[PDB]
Amino acid sequence: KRISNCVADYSVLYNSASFSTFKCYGVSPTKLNDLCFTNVYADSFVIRG
Amino acid sequence: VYSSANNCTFEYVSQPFLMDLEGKQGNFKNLREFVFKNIDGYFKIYSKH
Ligand SMILES: *[C@@H]1O[C@H](CO)[C@@H](O)[C@H](O)[C@H]1NC(C)=O
Repeated sequence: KRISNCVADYSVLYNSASFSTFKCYGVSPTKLNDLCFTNVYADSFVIRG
Repeated sequence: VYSSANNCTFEYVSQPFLMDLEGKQGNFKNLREFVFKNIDGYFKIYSKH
């Protein structure tokens, strides 16, 4: 799924704690509201623990 | 309008537009002008009824 032409909101993404993994490779997640990107892609699959 | 599609990059809906699907043979009553433009990949629309 491609996400584009929209204003990102990662606030609810890190203000939740139900997730178990919040590792961000390449870019530091501490600065995400200051960064403007061109394209957002989001994959989704289920895998065993 | 087409056969099939594989992947896409952009979409848009905006506000609904209501129009008449009945065709006649009478004289015209409205005039519509459109301008399509591209600099640096910017797709531009200029229109006024
Ligand atoms: C869509 O798929 C084609 C493969 O035919 C690929 O070349 C193209 O880069 C893809 N588009 C996007 C936006 O990933």
